[PDB]
Amino acid sequence: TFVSVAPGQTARITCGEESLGSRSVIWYQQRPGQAPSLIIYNNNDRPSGIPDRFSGSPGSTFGTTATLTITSVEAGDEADYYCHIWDSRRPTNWVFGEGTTLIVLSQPKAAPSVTLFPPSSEELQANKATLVCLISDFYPGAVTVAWKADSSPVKAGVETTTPSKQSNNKYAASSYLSLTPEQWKSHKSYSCQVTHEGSTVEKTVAPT
Amino acid sequence: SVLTQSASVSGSLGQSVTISCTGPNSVCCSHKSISWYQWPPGRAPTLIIYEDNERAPGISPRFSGYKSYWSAYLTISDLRPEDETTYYCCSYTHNSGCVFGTGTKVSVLGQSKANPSVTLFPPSSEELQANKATLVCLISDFYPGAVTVAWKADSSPVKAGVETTTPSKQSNNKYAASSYLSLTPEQWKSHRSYSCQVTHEGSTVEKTVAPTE
Amino acid sequence: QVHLQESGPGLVKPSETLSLTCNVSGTLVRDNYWSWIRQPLGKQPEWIGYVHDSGDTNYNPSLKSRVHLSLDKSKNLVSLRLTGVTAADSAIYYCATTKHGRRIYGVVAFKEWFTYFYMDVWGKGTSVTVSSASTKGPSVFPLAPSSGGTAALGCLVKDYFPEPVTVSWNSGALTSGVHTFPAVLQSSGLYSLSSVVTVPSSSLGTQTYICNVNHKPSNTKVDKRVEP
Amino acid sequence: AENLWVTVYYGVPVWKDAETTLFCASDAKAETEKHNVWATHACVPTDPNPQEIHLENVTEEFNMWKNNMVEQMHTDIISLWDQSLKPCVKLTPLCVTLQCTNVTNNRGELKNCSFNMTTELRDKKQKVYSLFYRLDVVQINEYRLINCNTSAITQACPKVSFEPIPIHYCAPAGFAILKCKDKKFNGTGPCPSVSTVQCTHGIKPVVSTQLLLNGSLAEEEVMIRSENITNNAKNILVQFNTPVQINCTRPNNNTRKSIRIGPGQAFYATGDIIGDIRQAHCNVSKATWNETLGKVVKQLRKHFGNNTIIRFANSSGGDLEVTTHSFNCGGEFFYCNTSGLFNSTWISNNDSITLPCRIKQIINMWQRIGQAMYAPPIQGVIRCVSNITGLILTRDGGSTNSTTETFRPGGGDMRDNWRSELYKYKVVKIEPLGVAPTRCKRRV
Amino acid sequence: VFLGFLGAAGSTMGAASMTLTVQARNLLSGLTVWGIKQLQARVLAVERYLRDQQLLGIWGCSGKLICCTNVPWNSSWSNRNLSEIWDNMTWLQWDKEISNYTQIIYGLLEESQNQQEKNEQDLLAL
Amino acid sequence: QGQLVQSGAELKKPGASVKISCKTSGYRFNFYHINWIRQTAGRGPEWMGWISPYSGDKNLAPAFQDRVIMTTDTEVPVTSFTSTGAAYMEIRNLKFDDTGTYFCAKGLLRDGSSTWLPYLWGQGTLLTVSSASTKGPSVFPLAPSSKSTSGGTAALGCLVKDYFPEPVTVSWNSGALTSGVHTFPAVLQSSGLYSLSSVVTVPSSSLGTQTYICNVNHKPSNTKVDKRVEPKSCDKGLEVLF
Ligand SMILES: *[C@@H]1O[C@H](CO)[C@@H](O[C@@H]2O[C@H](CO)[C@@H](O[C@@H]3O[C@H](CO[C@H]4O[C@H](CO[C@H]5O[C@H](CO)[C@@H](O)[C@H](O)[C@@H]5O)[C@@H](O)[C@H](O[C@H]5O[C@H](CO)[C@@H](O)[C@H](O)[C@@H]5O[C@H]5O[C@H](CO)[C@@H](O)[C@H](O)[C@@H]5O)[C@@H]4O)[C@@H](O)[C@H](O[C@H]4O[C@H](CO)[C@@H](O)[C@H](O)[C@@H]4O[C@H]4O[C@H](CO)[C@@H](O)[C@H](O)[C@@H]4O[C@H]4O[C@H](CO)[C@@H](O)[C@H](O)[C@@H]4O)[C@@H]3O)[C@H](O)[C@H]2NC(C)=O)[C@H](O)[C@H]1NC(C)=O
Ligand SMILES: *[C@@H]1O[C@H](CO)[C@@H](O[C@@H]2O[C@H](CO)[C@@H](O[C@@H]3O[C@H](CO[C@H]4O[C@H](CO[C@H]5O[C@H](CO)[C@@H](O)[C@H](O)[C@@H]5O)[C@@H](O)[C@H](O[C@H]5O[C@H](CO)[C@@H](O)[C@H](O)[C@@H]5O)[C@@H]4O)[C@@H](O)[C@H](O[C@H]4O[C@H](CO)[C@@H](O)[C@H](O)[C@@H]4O)[C@@H]3O)[C@H](O)[C@H]2NC(C)=O)[C@H](O)[C@H]1NC(C)=O
Ligand SMILES: *[C@@H]1O[C@H](CO)[C@@H](O[C@@H]2O[C@H](CO)[C@@H](O[C@@H]3O[C@H](CO[C@H]4O[C@H](CO)[C@@H](O)[C@H](O)[C@@H]4O)[C@@H](O)[C@H](O[C@H]4O[C@H](CO)[C@@H](O)[C@H](O)[C@@H]4O[C@H]4O[C@H](CO)[C@@H](O)[C@H](O)[C@@H]4O)[C@@H]3O)[C@H](O)[C@H]2NC(C)=O)[C@H](O)[C@H]1NC(C)=O
Ligand SMILES: *[C@@H]1O[C@H](CO)[C@@H](O[C@@H]2O[C@H](CO)[C@@H](O[C@@H]3O[C@H](CO[C@H]4O[C@H](CO)[C@@H](O)[C@H](O)[C@@H]4O)[C@@H](O)[C@H](O[C@H]4O[C@H](CO)[C@@H](O)[C@H](O)[C@@H]4O)[C@@H]3O)[C@H](O)[C@H]2NC(C)=O)[C@H](O)[C@H]1NC(C)=O
Ligand SMILES: *[C@@H]1O[C@H](CO)[C@@H](O[C@@H]2O[C@H](CO)[C@@H](O[C@@H]3O[C@H](CO)[C@@H](O)[C@H](O[C@H]4O[C@H](CO)[C@@H](O)[C@H](O)[C@@H]4O)[C@@H]3O)[C@H](O)[C@H]2NC(C)=O)[C@H](O)[C@H]1NC(C)=O
Ligand SMILES: COc1cnc(-n2cnc(C)n2)c2[nH]cc(C(=O)C(=O)N3CCN(C(=O)c4ccccc4)CC3)c12
Ligand SMILES: *[C@@H]1O[C@H](CO)[C@@H](O[C@@H]2O[C@H](CO)[C@@H](O)[C@H](O)[C@H]2NC(C)=O)[C@H](O)[C@H]1NC(C)=O
Ligand SMILES: *[C@@H]1O[C@H](CO)[C@@H](O[C@@H]2O[C@H](CO)[C@@H](O)[C@H](O)[C@H]2NC(C)=O)[C@H](O)[C@H]1NC(C)=O
Ligand SMILES: *[C@@H]1O[C@H](CO)[C@@H](O[C@@H]2O[C@H](CO)[C@@H](O)[C@H](O)[C@H]2NC(C)=O)[C@H](O)[C@H]1NC(C)=O
Ligand SMILES: *[C@@H]1O[C@H](CO)[C@@H](O[C@@H]2O[C@H](CO)[C@@H](O)[C@H](O)[C@H]2NC(C)=O)[C@H](O)[C@H]1NC(C)=O
Ligand SMILES: *[C@@H]1O[C@H](CO)[C@@H](O)[C@H](O)[C@H]1NC(C)=O
Ligand SMILES: *[C@@H]1O[C@H](CO)[C@@H](O)[C@H](O)[C@H]1NC(C)=O
Ligand SMILES: *[C@@H]1O[C@H](CO)[C@@H](O)[C@H](O)[C@H]1NC(C)=O
Ligand SMILES: *[C@@H]1O[C@H](CO)[C@@H](O)[C@H](O)[C@H]1NC(C)=O
Repeated sequence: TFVSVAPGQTARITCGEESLGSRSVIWYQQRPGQAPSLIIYNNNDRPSGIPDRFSGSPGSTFGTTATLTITSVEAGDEADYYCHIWDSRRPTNWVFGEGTTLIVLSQPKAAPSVTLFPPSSEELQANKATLVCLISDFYPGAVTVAWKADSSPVKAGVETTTPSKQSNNKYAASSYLSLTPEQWKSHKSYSCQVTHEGSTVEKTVAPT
Repeated sequence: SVLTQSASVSGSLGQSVTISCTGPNSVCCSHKSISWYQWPPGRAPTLIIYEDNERAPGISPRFSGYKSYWSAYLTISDLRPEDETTYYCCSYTHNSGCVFGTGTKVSVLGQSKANPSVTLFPPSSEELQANKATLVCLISDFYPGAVTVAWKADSSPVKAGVETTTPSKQSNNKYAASSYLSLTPEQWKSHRSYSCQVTHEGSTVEKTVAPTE
Repeated sequence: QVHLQESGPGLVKPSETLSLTCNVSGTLVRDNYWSWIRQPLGKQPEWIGYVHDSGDTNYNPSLKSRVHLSLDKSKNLVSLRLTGVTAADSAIYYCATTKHGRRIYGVVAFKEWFTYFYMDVWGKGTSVTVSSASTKGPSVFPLAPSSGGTAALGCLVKDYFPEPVTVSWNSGALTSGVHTFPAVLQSSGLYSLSSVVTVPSSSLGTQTYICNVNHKPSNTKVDKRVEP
Repeated sequence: AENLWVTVYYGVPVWKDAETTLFCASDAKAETEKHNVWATHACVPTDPNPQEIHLENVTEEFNMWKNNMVEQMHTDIISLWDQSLKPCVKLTPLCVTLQCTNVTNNRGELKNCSFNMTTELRDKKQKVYSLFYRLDVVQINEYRLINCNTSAITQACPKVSFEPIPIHYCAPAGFAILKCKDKKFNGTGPCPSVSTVQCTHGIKPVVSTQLLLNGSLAEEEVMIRSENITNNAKNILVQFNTPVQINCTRPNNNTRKSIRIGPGQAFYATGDIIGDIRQAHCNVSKATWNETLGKVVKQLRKHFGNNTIIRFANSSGGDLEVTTHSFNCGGEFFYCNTSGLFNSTWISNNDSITLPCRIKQIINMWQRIGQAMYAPPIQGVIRCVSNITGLILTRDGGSTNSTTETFRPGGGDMRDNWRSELYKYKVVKIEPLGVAPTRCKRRV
Repeated sequence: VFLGFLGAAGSTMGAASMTLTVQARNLLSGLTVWGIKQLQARVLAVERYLRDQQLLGIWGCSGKLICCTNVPWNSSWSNRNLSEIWDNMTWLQWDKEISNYTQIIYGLLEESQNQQEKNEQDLLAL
Repeated sequence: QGQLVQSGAELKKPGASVKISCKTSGYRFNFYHINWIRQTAGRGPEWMGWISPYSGDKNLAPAFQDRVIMTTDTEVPVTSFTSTGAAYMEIRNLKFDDTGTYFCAKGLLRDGSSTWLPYLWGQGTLLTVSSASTKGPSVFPLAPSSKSTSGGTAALGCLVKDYFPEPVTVSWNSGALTSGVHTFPAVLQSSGLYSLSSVVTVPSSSLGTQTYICNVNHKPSNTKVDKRVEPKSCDKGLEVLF
């Protein structure tokens, strides 16, 4: 479940089923690649360290779902939000409710900082060779790598990771091309063509 | 008392008798009511006549009253031996209280005689260890009520320690009395006998005890 | 402050027994409640059970007959056991303190209330992967610098299992410009990640830049010096 | 003259004790509309300016235990219920096997019963669920309604109300009602200050057990009344001078499912509960009840020796309606556990007290014959505020007497409910024909 | 003065004889359970009224409240006196003594009336 | 048609006060007045005043206008026509001419011209005003005598001597032998002490068939005496029968 909100506005998040009695909903926030943290306990009670911008629906309403309201949306709040339902009519829920990812808009485009690395001199002696193409600081995370042997693309041997953000608009993607020590000295140059939203950045490398 | 009755009045058995009850105009009898009562000395009175010529509940029709403009009268037809007592009259209205009279001693004549019964008692044994000595001379069943008691110390008039009560009416329409003689323990063992004389209409009765026996 | 750290094997064969440990630092393991949470990749967190002194310990109704918790007061740390593991138990197990609460709605006397819990101080978390494969030692290969006033420089870790691998630069003396990338699961069944650092072009010293690589499942610590 | 003559007199103040047919009176504001089960419309309005003549110099012997106004009201109320329930819906087809289950929550009590039911047509059935209290259902080896094996059941119309409104009992022409207006009177014996009235004061037909509610307050000291104190087989009616405060609530926002069970008939079932599953309760201030119980025991020592011990305990056993403080509160019938109010032991010399109450929807005629009623459920958290003006106490006939006496509550006979308000009234008939003698003779 | 209905119940018979029009003015007063309850009672009210009025009418006391008759007061009926009845006794206290001889006196009051009427018709014929 | 009972006889010194009660039973206490009349040696019977228990109206005589207070309690109903009540009287400034017997009387009628007239009286409470203290009596047994030799009768009794203020009653066998009792009044001596006598006439054939016990009670002194009269006489006229 995704709900995009413009920065500076107010955010809404729904989690859990509909209330059947008096509840005490516990809200959490999971930063991408980090550990979940406590946001609001007991429906609408914030501990020390959480600003008053976060407010949850009171557990005194019978029939409504747990709603998490976030005033003044910022790019830092872009993370996952899970809830823990404590219902007097329902048994104890040992599985958190399916979360909802907050999408901070107003982020048009980011330029990927690609970097190509040839195989090391210590690896060639091991009768192995592999090209490394690092891609970072790009938004949104949607890129497709296309290796080039001279002016001809390379089919098999291509290993590429999936984009993943790191607590910012920066995503991560790593492309690998498994070749042989005899394949490297064969062609004159190899390229790492990585397309972004509408651009195509390419870096080449030549043996010595 | 401001209300005057008859000091004494008499009447034979089976006849009637009238009692007067007069006084100043402030108490009798214009604009005043009259009531009669049978009040034996020492007992509880009995209402006879109320509201002038009206008898009280439970009163035999042998009584009758009449109030003039200056005095009221009470007529008791067919006299009874128990009627020989004192009668008082009251004057009252609807607002004021009562004002009794002087009283009337009614003596019903034509009754039978009654010789007195005298019994003298010597001092008891518990009294001789005190020590004192008292003679008890009781008189009863004598009519009318008028007797005199005289004591003697071994056929010698006594002029010290003599006392006698007044004749009192009994429940059987007769009178009773009593007399005592105060003597010292020395004269009880010095005299051969003591007597109690009781005079009644000339006939004098007497009883004698003997300390020597 | 309260610093919680988990440390376990990270790789357990199917139908065996998992043994984890939460090294506590900041408070006593007796004056607070403790709870463990696991989370599969791309799923929602699942509660496992809480543990406290005086025999206050409850298990998950779905994992009741397998889990066995304990608290080591003489060592000040939290333990965890899980017998008969399968492929569905592969998740990220956390260690967090628990503060209890009492939500009252009725008249109190008639037990018309319920006790709710919430974790406030989580831990860094440990990675546990369930598989019947053996652990392989990674092979580190240095990446030479190559290029405007700025230059790049990084290392490489190839063919290891399982995740993860901790990479540090200069033993932690370089936290500006480091961008460690996630690994890639090849067809052979071995992950491979990289790590680069943006340093100025005046790199020659020799400053002696070196990357520290550690792999807990294999106890492999390799130091490779990078030189142009 | 002296011989008196008989002279007839008309309109003499002479009366003798007798019994007649009494009627009612119900103010003018009692505009409540719809139609209450009793006094709405059906009763004669009350005189805006009632009249009460104090019979000076008159001393009369009353008797609350041999009064006929109690027997009339006791049976009049019974016939009033039979009259209001005659045209209401009959629930004979509701006696079907009930496949029940526990209520949705986390001592099960409420049961979610599903069953088949006849529709408007006489062919297809209807698989509709309900929610009956456990006291109204009984299993069989699935459940069944408790009355199906004893009595026929009829649902009370929802247009009527169970609220008691004041009803004044009046006597027709030629009769009169005497009111003993002395501040200390145990209901029996000669009355010092007596007065006459055509109608009694506002008496609300409240039917409660153990605890007397919304009644009349005693004057000066709390009054104690008993038919035979030396006989432990007779109840002891109590009356309070200062009323104790009691608050009852059913914290369950119920739902009314209108099921159609044929042509014209419509059964009102219980739907899903909105909110928490909370049981009904009644509160009594601990400060006030501590002073009232201590004020009644001071009057009990005037009948069982000055220096004695008095103990209070709950009911010994028997039926449910007597062992628990049962009554009505907004439509639902309660059955409150009274083990917290009679948990004391008095010798010769800070919030509230809550009671665990239960609710039944099927109630059987106290005549013991097989006619029961289904009380339609009420919607919303019900809340009633009532007074408690008296008690209905019993005494366990211990063989070791004159040691310590134990008092246990009770009830079961609503005649005592009417005796608590009809202790100061009795029926007499006026006979205006009286001869007397006087010196008056007519013509030739 | 004015005392109300039955106001002189405890007063003397002579004093209660003044309020004889007060207890007589309030002696008549002008299908569903509550509907037929009072209807059967108000029917018994006029029957109780016409029962005393019939006896009052046959005794020559039809339009009379305090009538005098020509029946000698037998001494066996508690021979009280004049100032002992009207000045120290209540009607409630008096009816208890004559309660035995109530139906006895009612038989003589009827013979005297039928005889007064028949003797009255003989005079007008002449 | 009831019964009025008064308090016991008390001895009060001149200058003090005395409270005489008057309990009623058998009639409505509020329907009749309560009159108080005394009778002394000087000036004869003297009515003092009455009081209406119903309203509380009092009417005192000019002679007792500023030294007598009358009070009545509330009526205690028993039946519809009878009840029980009590009336008191407080006379202050006692003198020597106030020695006599006091009576409380029930009213006659309720309405009319004789409503307060006294009709039903009590038994009377004797009041003695003197400075001498209460002295206990001295009961002495009397030896039987011969009343009739040919009739076979005798006479025995008890002797009460030296008793001050007089309220004295003499019974026999706890009120069993009341036939033939002849109690004579007392005598006023020169010292201030009275002394009466009692005697009962019984046949001579009764010796070991009846117990003679005279009960002399004197409440002012709070003493009761029970004497055993010896059936053996000493008269020479009665020994002829034994
Ligand atoms: C017969 O007799 C029996 C027994 O006497 C009686 O039974 C009683 O019934 C009543 C009502 O039926 C029942 O009341 C409930 O009490 C609940 C518990 O309240 C108590 O605890 C709290 C907190 O204590 C904790 O925290 C303290 C630190 O803050 C800590 O020190 C403690 O140790 C403990 O851990 C306490 O604050 C309460 O104090 C209240 O009472 C005082 C008088 O005694 C009063 O002076 C106080 O002001 C206070 O009243 C309120 O004050 C502010 C407003 O000024 C509110 O914000 C507070 O919340 C107080 O209510 C008590 O000591 C209580 O939670 C219940 O109220 C919640 O639940 C109902 C039903 O579900 C909801 O409708 C309410 O809206 C409310 O829901 C809010 O609170 C809960 C719990 O925090 C949250 O989970 C909800 O999300 C919601 O909070 C959010 O929404 C609200 C919406 O307005 C918003 O304002 C908030 O900011 C938030 O965003 C309910 O009041 C009582 O327990 C029960 N038993 C007893 C013994 O009394 C029967 O009723 C009697 N019957 C009859 C007929 O008479
Ligand atoms: C209930 O029962 C009770 C009791 O059974 C009954 O009360 C009795 O009522 C009857 C009448 O029905 C009363 O009988 C009458 O009493 C009249 C009152 O007497 C007058 O005189 C009193 C004395 O005054 C003198 O003394 C004072 C000093 O004390 C001095 O200053 C005066 O100048 C004067 O010298 C006086 O105190 C008394 O006052 C009372 O009454 C007035 C009202 O008038 C009241 O306001 C006062 O507060 C006070 O209570 C009164 O003035 C008496 O006059 C009357 O006699 C006349 O009437 C009869 C006819 O009834 C005529 O035949 C006669 O010729 C006179 O003209 C009559 O005797 C009786 O006394 C009451 N008490 C009893 C019986 O104990 C109630 O009525 C009953 N009530 C009911 C509803 O049933
Ligand atoms: C001892 O004596 C006390 C004092 O009288 C008595 O308290 C009374 O309790 C009863 C309930 O037990 C109360 O009756 C109900 O009161 C509620 C709330 O009243 C509010 O509204 C009125 C204005 O109407 C205000 O004056 C008052 O102050 C409150 O604010 C009402 O909501 C109830 O109405 C229903 O019932 C009536 C009669 O049955 C109907 O005429 C009415 O239409 C309602 O019925 C229907 O209403 C809806 C349709 O409009 C429908 O959806 C519903 O489902 C329902 O079918 C009712 O009047 C009473 O008010 C209390 N007394 C006082 C003075 O407030 C104790 O009960 C008594 N003890 C015992 C044991 O009897
Ligand atoms: C007493 O017992 C009765 C049973 O006899 C209960 O009545 C049942 O109540 C449950 C509520 O939990 C009902 O189940 C719900 O039905 C809803 C209606 O379904 C309609 O819509 C679907 C299309 O979506 C149609 O195909 C269908 O024909 C209906 O027209 C569903 O929408 C509900 O789904 C929700 O809950 C599930 C729970 O996992 C979620 O996963 C879903 O995403 C969704 O949010 C739900 O299935 C049931 O139908 C009722 N049955 C009857 C016969 O009434 C009473 O509630 C119970 N009362 C008490 C007090 O215990
Ligand atoms: C729904 O109902 C279930 C019932 O199964 C309920 O789970 C139960 O909770 C209670 C208390 O929350 C548990 O009882 C505990 O038992 C242990 C001994 O084994 C005690 O040591 C515990 O005492 C601690 O907790 C108390 C909670 O009030 C504290 O007051 C106390 O001081 C101690 O800190 C406690 O009594 C019971 O074991 C569980 N049952 C199961 C099967 O786990 C659940 O809480 C209910 N949920 C809701 C939302 O209503
Ligand atoms: C429940 O009572 C009936 C049920 N059902 C019927 N009928 C069904 N069909 C027919 C023709 N009658 C009834 N008839 C007369 C009835 C009664 O008066 C009657 O006994 N009480 C009504 C008054 N009361 C209560 O309020 C009450 C109070 C505290 C606890 C329990 C009940 C007592 C019992 C009657
Ligand atoms: C309500 O009626 C239906 C019939 O339409 C019942 O369903 C039958 O149940 C019996 C056993 O109880 C089975 O043998 C039948 O096969 C069922 N289907 C039929 C008869 O068509 C249902 O059980 C009833 N519900 C109750 C009794 O609660
Ligand atoms: C009991 O529940 C009903 C329905 O579940 C509540 O009725 C609602 O009342 C609110 C305002 O009070 C309205 O806005 C809703 O539209 C109503 N619901 C429906 C379906 O109409 C009722 O308020 C509840 N009562 C209590 C005391 O909580
Ligand atoms: C019963 O309920 C009444 C009213 O609901 C209570 O009276 C209230 O008392 C509080 C004090 O705690 C006051 O603040 C309110 O103003 C009162 N209400 C009214 C309408 O005056 C009463 O205290 C309750 N008693 C018990 C024993 O619960
Ligand atoms: C009424 O209340 C009393 C006491 O509150 C209840 O007695 C309890 O019974 C249970 C068994 O059901 C015991 O476990 C408790 O110990 C008892 N309490 C006490 C204080 O002894 C009683 O069950 C309740 N219900 C009835 C009908 O009496
Ligand atoms: C009865 O009263 C009359 C009044 O006229 C009176 O003459 C007569 O003596 C009274 N009789 C009795 C017995 O009191
Ligand atoms: C926890 O820390 C202690 C000391 O810091 C150490 O001895 C122990 O090995 C640690 N736990 C694990 C599981 O390594
Ligand atoms: C009261 O009961 C006792 C014993 O139960 C009995 O002896 C007596 O006759 C009854 N009636 C009373 C005391 O008036
Ligand atoms: C009066 O009553 C007596 C009854 O004692 C009766 O014998 C007598 O005949 C009655 N008088 C007349 C005239 O009938």
